[PDB]
Amino acid sequence: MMTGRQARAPLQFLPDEARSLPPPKLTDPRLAYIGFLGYCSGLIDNAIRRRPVLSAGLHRQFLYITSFVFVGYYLLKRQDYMYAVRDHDMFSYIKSHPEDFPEKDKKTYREVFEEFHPVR
Amino acid sequence: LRWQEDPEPEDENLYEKNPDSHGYDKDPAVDVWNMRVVFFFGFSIVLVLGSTFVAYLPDYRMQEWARREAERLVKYREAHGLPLMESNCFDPSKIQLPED
Amino acid sequence: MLKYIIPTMMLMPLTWLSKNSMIWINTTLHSLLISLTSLLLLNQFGDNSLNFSLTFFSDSLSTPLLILTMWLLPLMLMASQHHLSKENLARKKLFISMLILLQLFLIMTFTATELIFFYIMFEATLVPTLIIITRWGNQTERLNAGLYFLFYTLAGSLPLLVALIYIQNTMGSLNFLILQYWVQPMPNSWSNTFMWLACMMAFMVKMPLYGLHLWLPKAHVEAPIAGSMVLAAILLKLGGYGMMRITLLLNPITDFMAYPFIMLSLWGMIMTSSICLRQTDLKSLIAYSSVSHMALVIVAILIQTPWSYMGATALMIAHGLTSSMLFCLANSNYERVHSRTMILARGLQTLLPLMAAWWLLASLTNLALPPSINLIGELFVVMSTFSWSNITIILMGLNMVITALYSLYMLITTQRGKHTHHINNILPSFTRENALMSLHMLPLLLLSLNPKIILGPLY
Amino acid sequence: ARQWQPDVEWAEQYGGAVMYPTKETAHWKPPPWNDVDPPK
Amino acid sequence: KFYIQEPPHGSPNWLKVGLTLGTSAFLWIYLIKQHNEDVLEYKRRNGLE
Amino acid sequence: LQYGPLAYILGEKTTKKMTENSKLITVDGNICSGKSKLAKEVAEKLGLKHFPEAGIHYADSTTGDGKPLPVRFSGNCSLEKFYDDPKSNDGNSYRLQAWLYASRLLQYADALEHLLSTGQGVVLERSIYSDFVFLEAMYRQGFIRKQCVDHYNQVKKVTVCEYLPPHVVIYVDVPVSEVQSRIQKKGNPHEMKITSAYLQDIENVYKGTFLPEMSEKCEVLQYSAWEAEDAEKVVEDIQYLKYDKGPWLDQDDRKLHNLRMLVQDKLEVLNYTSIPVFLPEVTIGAHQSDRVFQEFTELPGRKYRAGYNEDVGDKWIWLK
Amino acid sequence: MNPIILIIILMTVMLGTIIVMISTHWLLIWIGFEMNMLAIIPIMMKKHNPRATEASTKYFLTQSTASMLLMMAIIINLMFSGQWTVMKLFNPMASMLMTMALAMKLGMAPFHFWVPEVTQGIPLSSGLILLTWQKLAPMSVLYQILPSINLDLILTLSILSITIGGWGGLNQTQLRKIMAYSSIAHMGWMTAVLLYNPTMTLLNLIIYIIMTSTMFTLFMANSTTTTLSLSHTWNKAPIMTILVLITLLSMGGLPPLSGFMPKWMIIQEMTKNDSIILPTLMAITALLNLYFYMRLTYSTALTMFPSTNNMKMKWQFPTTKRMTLLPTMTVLSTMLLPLTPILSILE
Ligand SMILES: CCCCCCCCCCCCCCCCCC(=O)OC[C@H](COP(=O)([O-])OC[C@H](O)COP(=O)([O-])OC[C@H](COC(=O)CCCCCCCCCCCCCCCCC)OC(=O)CCCCCCCCCCCCCCCCC)OC(=O)CCCCCCCCCCCCCCCCC
Ligand SMILES: CCCCCCCCCCCCCCCCCC(=O)OC[C@H](COP(=O)([O-])OCC[N+](C)(C)C)OC(=O)CCCCCCCCCCCCCCCCC
Ligand SMILES: CCCCCCCCCCCCCCCCCC(=O)OC[C@H](COP(=O)([O-])OCC[N+](C)(C)C)OC(=O)CCCCCCCCCCCCCCCCC
Ligand SMILES: CCCCCCCCCCCCCCCCCC(=O)OC[C@H](COP(=O)(O)OCCN)OC(=O)CCCCCCCCCCCCCCCCC
Ligand SMILES: Nc1ncnc2c1ncn2[C@@H]1O[C@H](COP(=O)(O)O)[C@@H](O)[C@H]1O
Repeated sequence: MMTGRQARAPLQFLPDEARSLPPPKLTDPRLAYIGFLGYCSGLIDNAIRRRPVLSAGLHRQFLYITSFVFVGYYLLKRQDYMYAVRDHDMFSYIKSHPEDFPEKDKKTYREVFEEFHPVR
Repeated sequence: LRWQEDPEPEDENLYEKNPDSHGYDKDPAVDVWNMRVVFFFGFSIVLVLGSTFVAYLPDYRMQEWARREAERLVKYREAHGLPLMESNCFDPSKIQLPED
Repeated sequence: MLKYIIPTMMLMPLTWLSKNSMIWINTTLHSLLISLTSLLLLNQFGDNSLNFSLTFFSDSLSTPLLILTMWLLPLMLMASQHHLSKENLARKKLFISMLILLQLFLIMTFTATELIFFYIMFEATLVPTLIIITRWGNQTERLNAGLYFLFYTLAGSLPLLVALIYIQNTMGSLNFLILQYWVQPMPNSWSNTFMWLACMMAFMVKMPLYGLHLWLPKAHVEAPIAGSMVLAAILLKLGGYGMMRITLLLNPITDFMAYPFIMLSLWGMIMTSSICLRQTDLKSLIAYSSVSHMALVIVAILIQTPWSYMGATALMIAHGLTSSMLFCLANSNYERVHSRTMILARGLQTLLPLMAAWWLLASLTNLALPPSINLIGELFVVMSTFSWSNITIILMGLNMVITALYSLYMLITTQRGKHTHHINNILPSFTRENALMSLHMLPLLLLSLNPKIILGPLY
Repeated sequence: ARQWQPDVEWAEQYGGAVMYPTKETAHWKPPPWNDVDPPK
Repeated sequence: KFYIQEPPHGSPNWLKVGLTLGTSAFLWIYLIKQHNEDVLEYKRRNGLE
Repeated sequence: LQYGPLAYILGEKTTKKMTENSKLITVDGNICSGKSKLAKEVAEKLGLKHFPEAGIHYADSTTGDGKPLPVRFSGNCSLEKFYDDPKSNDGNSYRLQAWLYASRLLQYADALEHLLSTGQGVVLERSIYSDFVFLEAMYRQGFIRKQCVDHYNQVKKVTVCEYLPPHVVIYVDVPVSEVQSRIQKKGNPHEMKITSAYLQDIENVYKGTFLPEMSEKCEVLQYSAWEAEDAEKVVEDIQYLKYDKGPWLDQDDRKLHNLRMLVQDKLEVLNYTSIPVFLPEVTIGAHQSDRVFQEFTELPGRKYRAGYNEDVGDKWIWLK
Repeated sequence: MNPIILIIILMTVMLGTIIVMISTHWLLIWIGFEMNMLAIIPIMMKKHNPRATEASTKYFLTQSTASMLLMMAIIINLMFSGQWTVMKLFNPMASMLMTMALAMKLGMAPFHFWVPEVTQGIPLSSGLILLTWQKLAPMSVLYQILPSINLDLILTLSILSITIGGWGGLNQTQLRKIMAYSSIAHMGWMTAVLLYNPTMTLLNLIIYIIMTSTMFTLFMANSTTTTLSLSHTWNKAPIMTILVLITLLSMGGLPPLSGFMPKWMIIQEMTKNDSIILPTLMAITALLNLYFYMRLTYSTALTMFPSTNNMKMKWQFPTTKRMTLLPTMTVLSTMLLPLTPILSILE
């Protein structure tokens, strides 16, 4: 859909306009969930190699957590960028096509007739 | 013949090794503390204090308010000669009908 | 809602870090603390629901289901710790993890503000239940049972998903609070007819509707005791909750779409109750009684009056407590005679008198003895269905005859008559067993003192 | 009275060449274990 | 001793533990540096200082 | 691991260490052939590593603390009960034979791993190529069923095809009467219950099936009981062999790399010993399987991977 | 095989697919497919037995036929457009021939008949390459030519792949044929959403590649190619049964798992375009896939099948197999649904 939008400047994971956007906080709950997924990967890595699950290889568990948080931070940056691009294109298209988006006359319910259906 | 299988283990009686068993565990100290946890946090905490909590809910879904407010409105409109309730929920001056 | 979701999740490290002799005690203790905490959901208002966030809310429909759900977990742990005593320790912790995970999915099934998140938690409940039945059920048929439970649900629920996404494309939202104000009338058409079926048939399977009920006397029978407790007490009520939410969007087409299903329920409660008169398996009898009781909840939701919704939510809470207690009583006899045949162990009041008193009280609540909330829900549904059509009292009243007849027959067969001579392993009732019965029966009887908290959003 | 686990009769239903043997697929034997056929 | 054969993981691979902790510390300091540079660029482009 | 594709790429070729003395030699004979010292004598003249004959507890000797495990965890079978009750109901005979074939498969993998990693030759006693001569000798005595022979042939068909035969096969001619004389002089009260027809079947499948089929793929040396007493003549015969048969000639670094990758992965070696053929002598049902597995995990040094057991004194686990 | 030669050949498989993904000229697309097929033939003949030669011959014949049909579509495009740009095609006959050729390369039904045979004939690692990496190049070509793809053709191929891949896996006890029919059904789901939203095509492709790589890595880690050898896993590695349980429940698309993520989003994109019957029947047909996944979970994790005595020897030895990315893939194939809006990174 938006593939011609990111085709004049291809293969940019985060373009330069993405820096206009606020980055995800480090206490982002999505980023905390990705760190939790890294911790679960570290536990499964101890489990399949028959290491003691919570205790063995704390350096390896911490590199799992760190690597998932590291990749996931940039994935969340790109996610928020693409939804911001989606809304920017939507609003610029509505602003440039007023004949397709008229302001509908809102009626109050004193004029609005709705059919009544009795439950009896 | 058929394969190598463990036979059926006989069904254990918890009262044989522990005639004071509460049926929670075969270790008697664990059994007694499981009983105390179930009875204190189930009956002494949730049932008693929970029934006391439900008994003193602050006017659950404004029923009591609704009686008292009704006792206002009746008293306003018995005295002013108004009917106690209109058939119209909404003022007919603020309704447009579809003309015909 | 996150003050309940996070302790329910903290039960997972609590069960996996506990000492091996402490995993029942600790999870029972802290699940009882969560259940005590669940009464803060009774901050309900006469006009507004208790709306926590964009994701979660709780009105007077979801609140008793939440309190019952959070209450059922300690009782399931007590019911299950004896027959899993010889189990491997990690499999025991995995069993407790499946129960905790099922509680976690249920409490945000009932509080899900948005309907597709309701769908995802609603279908997420399948996986721990399927695992509990097929892994810790006792017999061969559990595997076949796990298929029926899986595939009557999904075949009903995958058209719901599409339907909900269609509403997402039509209304722009699936927030139930937005849909309270943006609901448009659903006229008579074929498109809206299959819209109605896609919105309703997943919950019809969950209730179960008669004719769609066949998964239940396999799934509740072949399950272990905690599986049967949560299946009868909570998971049937996902269907009733989902109907009470979804029939907002289905007016006025419901006024003639309900006619076949109402027939299927009104005759179905005559059939399944009659089936209970000739059941040889006691646990199957309790399962068919659940189908018969949920038929009234189906009729009450489809006729959609205030009295019928109040009766249906009271009957859902009451049936949850009563059916869970009846499965626990049948399990207490199964853990002695190792057969679910009801005619096998007879005369048990001569041997086990206090457990016979629990059988008596659970039978009296099953036959809706006044003033139990069983009778409150039963009676209010009967009032509303009499107003719907005066002839229904025939099929209502005849049901209350048969409901009495199978309730006492169950009580006469197992408790009365002469004891079976060759059965000599009838142990005296453990403190855990009588405790389990009392933790079902005492809240059930105390709710008769103040039933307004289980009468739902339009009390 | 212990939990039923699958017997040899239950497990042999999952060791055929297909799952549902018809008249046509009844001469099918399962493939070799190391997937190596003799060179003939 | 206990084992009849010396296991591969009887002693910790100190090169691999050092590479693990160094790579993880490098990724954390690079992540915090990236985040501080990004909030500074956001505040500069939108005028919030 | 220690050896892999990277070490092969970074220069470790096994033909650099494959010298002239790098010979896999299997010594064979009947139950009291006296080959057991002869093998050791060859291994102390040619400088080879001697492996004793793989019994029920060979895998126990290679894993853990090296001490034999209780018989319910390794084997689930008895040689002495085979000697007492050969036609027994519980299926000890083929269960013993299948466990011994898996033990000899593990031993042959260990021998090839030592030969391909160090270049030192190995002297074995009754490898996997000669294990079947007990199987048929049981089947000709009615000790096992035809279905047991079919299971054995399936497991052998998909396991022995992955390996190279020995270089030298030494056989010791000892007649059944001298075997029984040495059994009666041994004094083992179970082993003195061996019939004559079983020993004669062992000798018949030796001389009529095993040695003819090993004469093509390797070099069979065959000695009587008295000329095997001189180890110097046997070592003189081995040192003057002209190796011109069998698939050891067409082994480059790639094929021997693949073979060394096979024989260091012991679960891949032992993969097809547990094929899902539900034979009543070897099928263990799920309750006994679960119970014996969970009892095996509670053994010391057996709960975790080998460097990860605090109960046997493993340190630095939080950095491993 | 020489490890250096293996690395060069795998880099050539990757190079052929990458050339398909980066090229703007149709001849270089065709060259990337030729290079990929030529390099992947030795990966299928890695173990040198007649089943691998039969699988490689069947694979060669189907992929060569698809390559000739692809070149004829390219040549007809050059007739009616005078150019070679990898974009929309300028003739419906060339569009039909290229869609047929790409469906043959994907093994979509009714060109599906090579996928269970070739997957069964080859080792688990090469079937991992066949079911995951070899889908990437034809899906990228389908991505770029979607303004010219006939709707009725691609939806016929989609529903025919979903139905045939659902019914095909019901009869199977071999794990590689189960993964092959599962592949056929999932490619039907990918092409069904392609003309509506190809971002959901990429999402379904990525989640499928993660889950299929997880299942092949579990099968390689346990050395299991049959249902009945996979049923021994509980008595050898009980964690692996939990992992195959959660991954197979995820491949069935059961929420709250990650494999519920594609089909839901696909239905979410097919009802916006007023197609209601088609994602409904697609989702109901996927219950067939879930049924044979549940069959495998019953035999492996939810029950304990009988084992053998020699299993007690394998209790004494740890898994030395490099189970590369298996905990990461197991986590991503199961716990990714709370991060469902991450899909916008594929836009
Ligand atoms: C908030 C504060 C609330 C305080 C007041 C309490 C409100 C009710 C709560 C529930 C009470 C049930 C407890 C007793 C029954 C279960 C245990 C049992 O059988 O023990 C036998 C045992 C004495 O027997 P035993 O000789 O030692 O051995 C028994 C034999 O094995 C053989 O046994 P058996 O067969 O010879 O004897 C059993 C007999 C068997 O008799 C029957 O089954 C006949 C009953 C039905 C016909 C008669 C009643 C008809 C309805 C009229 C009553 C309700 C409306 C009254 C108002 C006026 C009209 C509107 O049952 C009784 O005599 C029980 C009397 C009460 C019956 C209640 C109705 C049950 C019928 C089914 C449902 C009906 C609708 C629900 C009504 C709810 C009302 C609140 O009792 C005890 O040891 C009692 C233990 C302590 C009980 C505490 C109760 C409250 C617990 C709540 C805790 C949290 C709040 C704190 C309040 C604490 C207050 C002290
Ligand atoms: C709730 C939904 C989920 C279901 C499962 C829940 C299980 C979890 C348990 C949580 C804690 C318990 C929750 C429910 C609590 C219900 C109890 C409760 O709150 O009651 C409040 C009721 C409410 O009554 P009330 O509304 O009149 O209270 C007035 C309000 N205040 C106090 C503020 C003025 O409390 C009482 O009734 C107290 C009065 C004394 C108690 C009754 C005495 C007489 C009883 C019968 C005596 C014998 C009569 C004749 C019979 C002869 C023998 C048969
Ligand atoms: C448990 C077993 C029984 C389960 C039953 C489940 C429900 C049964 C009915 C399902 C119908 C299909 C989904 C309907 C979703 C409605 C969404 C909607 O907007 O509809 C209006 C739309 C209308 O289209 P539209 O909304 O795009 O059009 C714009 C509006 N008008 C009409 C004014 C122009 O309906 C349809 O497009 C088709 C609806 C019928 C679909 C018929 C095919 C499926 C047939 C039933 C299959 C049921 C399961 C089969 C499997 C059984 C077990 C193996
Ligand atoms: C827009 C998208 C653009 C493209 C994005 C990226 C797409 C990635 C596609 C992944 C396909 C991976 C195919 C496997 C790797 C290729 C080479 C190979 O097969 O190596 C495996 C290797 C072979 O071992 P071998 O010795 O041959 O085994 C015989 C028995 N000894 O060793 C083994 O067998 C070891 C066993 C474990 C191997 C696991 C490998 C997992 C690789 C896939 C990870 C998941 C996919 C990537 C992440 C999502 C990307 C979409
Ligand atoms: N089927 C079998 N019957 C008897 N002995 C066997 C069998 N299979 C292997 N053996 C071994 O062969 C040995 C006899 O040779 P020896 O080591 O010279 O005493 C026995 O002690 C067993 O360890």
